[PDB]
Amino acid sequence: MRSYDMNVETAAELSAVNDILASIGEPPVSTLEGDANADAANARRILNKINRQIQSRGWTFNIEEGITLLPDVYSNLIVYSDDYLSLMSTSGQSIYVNRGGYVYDRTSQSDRFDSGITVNIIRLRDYDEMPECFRYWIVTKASRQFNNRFFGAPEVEGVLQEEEDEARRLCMEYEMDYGGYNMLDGDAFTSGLLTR
Amino acid sequence: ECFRYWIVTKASRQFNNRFFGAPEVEGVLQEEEDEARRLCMEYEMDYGGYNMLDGDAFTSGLLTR
Amino acid sequence: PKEACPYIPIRMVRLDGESYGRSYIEEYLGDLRSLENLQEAIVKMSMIS
Repeated sequence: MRSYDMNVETAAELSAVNDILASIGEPPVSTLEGDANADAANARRILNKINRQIQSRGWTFNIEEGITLLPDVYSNLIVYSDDYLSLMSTSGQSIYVNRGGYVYDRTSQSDRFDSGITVNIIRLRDYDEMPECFRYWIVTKASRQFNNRFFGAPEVEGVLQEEEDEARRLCMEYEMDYGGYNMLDGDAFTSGLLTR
Repeated sequence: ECFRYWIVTKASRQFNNRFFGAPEVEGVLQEEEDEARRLCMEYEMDYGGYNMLDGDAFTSGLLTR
Repeated sequence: PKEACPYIPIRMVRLDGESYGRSYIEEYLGDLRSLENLQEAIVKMSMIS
């Protein structure tokens, strides 16, 4: 699992943590560097948790289709990193699982590959790499969970519940606009049925 | 990753019920587990790739002409 | 003779400048494909049911 607190802070990550701190009324911090601020450290942990959770759900922008994972030539092992939020097959039923930190073919009962495998993969990205609407949803969900766990204010709980639903709605609008999905000619099955 | 979140969410909910006991935390974690299970159910279908026409054990035989 | 060749090539639907004729079915092959798609889906639905 990637360490959230071991790299330099970005401006957006500084903004996100302070937004989470604001949810319970904590004043903003100038830096995420260790100042013994338990609240800021807790907020960053929840920010990382929510960042991993929403990305792992799967969206057109972050789902990578047709990605090749190359094996080591001498060990024939493909690493299944903890930053692989989702690893699927390109079509049909998926055959690859995680076994000991390496890719395992459950149908062939083998973890040895002579060549790269093509998978539909979600790889963890920085919160800085998220779209603006997705950043807002991550912060809103992190703020809601932060208040529930470390303050518990029931009035704050209700408003952040509504804010997250609105934040998730606008992320769904982004995903549909980004996807540009068509059930007539963008459809795997129906587009073939349209040929005359 | 989705299953890890569901395990952690469900473990947190059971931990609160057993070793914290705050009822407002219970309602929060009940909501989170329901969402956490929903995303794992989405993962199961995407991984499963199940088809009732040709992937079906019985209907696939019925489709032969 | 030009007019009495025992080999008679027949064209169902003759187009200008074409050595061969078009079939009558190909004028409606589009509807046949569309009906084929519907009929396949209707039968396959019954097989699920």
